[PDB]
Parts: sequence; structure tokens; C-alpha cells
Amino acid sequence: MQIFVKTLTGKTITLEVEPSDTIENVKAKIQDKEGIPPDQQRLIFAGKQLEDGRTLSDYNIQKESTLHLVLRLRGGMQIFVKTLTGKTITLEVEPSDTIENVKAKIQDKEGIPPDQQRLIFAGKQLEDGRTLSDYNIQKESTLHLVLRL
Amino acid sequence: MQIFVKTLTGKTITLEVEPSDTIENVKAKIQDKEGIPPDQQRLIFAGKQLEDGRTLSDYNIQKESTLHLVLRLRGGMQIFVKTLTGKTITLEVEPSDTIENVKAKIQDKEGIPPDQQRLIFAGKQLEDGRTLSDYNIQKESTLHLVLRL
Repeated sequence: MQIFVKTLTGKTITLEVEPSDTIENVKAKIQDKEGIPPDQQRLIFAGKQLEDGRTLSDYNIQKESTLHLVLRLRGGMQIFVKTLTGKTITLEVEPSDTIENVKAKIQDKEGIPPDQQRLIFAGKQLEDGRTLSDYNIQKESTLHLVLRL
Repeated sequence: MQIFVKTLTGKTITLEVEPSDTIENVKAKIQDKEGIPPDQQRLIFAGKQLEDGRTLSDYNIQKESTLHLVLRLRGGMQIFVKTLTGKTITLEVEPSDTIENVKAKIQDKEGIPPDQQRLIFAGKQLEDGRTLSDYNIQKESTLHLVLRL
């Protein structure tokens, strides 16, 4: 099926897709066609930011559906949140951001409830009320992300 | 004097301006050329989101400087911070951001050290560690900034 991805300037990317294709697959196509890194890409449909792990069918995206592409600026501090599946999530953050706030971003991006998230850094399970600075988390530091068992 | 406004797809818009032109006036020009409503526009320069009620000269924007045009956001909410002169600081923020983080953002936008900042909302001094939601701070709430030597 054919779908359209539009920037908020009206710049359009037309994609050949399958209902079982994932949002991550779509970002890969956008990178190959437009040269936009997947990390900068934010896809929106029906007012929701679309999670990489989900399929187009999961979001009820169908023939001739129009998705919105919002792009994230780099700017200052980035950190990596890394799964043991080998997925590396880039987050734009600030030193005074709390772990609670980071998990809220992960919930938005990946659909994981904050209470199910375990972030690990320096061998420690990170607590929600502390800042990145409190934990000495620096530019391009990596946090391990695993689920509660 | 001309300036550039660039989207993250690389589309560049060239504007005629004077140094006393306001950010609001720049957004209006962007709407005239691109059709993007000012409220969805976010202009980034020197690592800061630019305030509508300020001039180009206020930000040391010079001939053929480039501004980043980030579109809509998506995301959370705007709050206002009133200075002693009645001057408004507009911040993009999330419910789980802490007061400590709000002070950090004020530093980023105004160059005021966090240790010299006190924030007040509904007649109370706000603790650094608590979140905006914890203080019942919602969309377009106005905070008061009080500074100390």
C-alpha cells in the first residue's frame, strides 16, 4: 500500500509499505530516500507519536494515509539508552533532567510504562528523583534499559 | 541585512530584516512565505528557543546568521516566567520537569545562574526537587522569578 509522510512545511515522502512493516522500517525508508537519520525522526499519526516496535496495522495506518514527520534538533547534550536487544535510543536531555523525566521520554518513544522500566548506570539501578548530573551521566553516556521481571 | 531560517530537511528561507525586528515579526514572515502558523514555530539560535518579545539584536543575530526552524514541537506545554520588570520568559516544559530544571532553562535563555534564582507560584517559594505537576503547574501557568545577589 501507498502512504505519505509529510513534514510541517509540506515536504512529502511517498512510501511503498506493507501493513506488517514496523515504524522502525518506515524510518529506515525515510533515511534511504531523504537522508534523514532515524534518530532525528518523529512520526505522528492521529496525534500520537508512533513507537518503533509497532506495525502500521497496529496504528490503523492504511492506503493513502498521511503521517506527520517532526524532526528533532541536536543542540547540546545527548545520551544513549541501550537495550540488550542491541537497540540504541538517542535522547536529547539536560544535566538537570531527572531519571523520572527520562523514563517519561522512553514511554513516549517506545511505549514502556515508567514503572516497568529499569535504567542501569555505573552498576546501579537508577532512582527516579535524581538528576543525570547527580549520577554523573555525561554527554553521550549510555544507560542500560531492561524490564522489570 | 538578511537572515536565513532553516528546517531540518535542509530547506532554507532567506528573510529581509532590521536588527530591531522582533522574533514575532520573523515568525509572521515565515508564515507569509511558508504558511506555518506562528504558534507551531520554534526558532532556535545559540542553543536557545527565541522569545517572541525580543529583537534580533537582543540575541546577537547578525547579517546572514541562520536560525533553526523546529516545527510544532508536539510534546508538552508552555509556561511563562515573569521577571521583576514584568518581562516574560516563555519556557517549553513537561509535567515531570523539576523546578531545578526550570532554573537551568532560565540560565540557558537568560544567563542567570540557578543559585541566584527563586521561583514563586501561587504565593509559595518552589522547592528545587519537586515537579511541575507536584506544584499543580499546568499549561500557560505564570511563575514569578525573584533574584538574589
